[PDB]
Amino acid sequence: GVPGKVTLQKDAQNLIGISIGGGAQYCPGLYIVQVFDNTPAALDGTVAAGDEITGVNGRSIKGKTKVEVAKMIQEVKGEVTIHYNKLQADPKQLEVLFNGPGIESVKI
Repeated sequence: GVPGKVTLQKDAQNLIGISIGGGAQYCPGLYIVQVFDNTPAALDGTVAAGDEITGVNGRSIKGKTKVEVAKMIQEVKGEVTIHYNKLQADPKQLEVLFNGPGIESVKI
């Protein structure tokens, strides 16, 4: 329904296993587009496609572009904690609308 935190460790390839993004038009927010099955985020299973990424390691990401945020996460050595809003909307539709087209995302 609402926000939370989830701290995940990066795998051997420096990856949590999510693709953070959003569409082209102006949007105040970044969104988990896709979770990859063989990855720490998937094994943890707290987060889902649809959820909003609101912060990284106790630091809000509001204003930052998809790449800046990916950089921040790519740069954290070891464990990374991800601040999110688990959205209310039926999560299939949150995943369906985020399927495309013209959804730009960065994989981390």
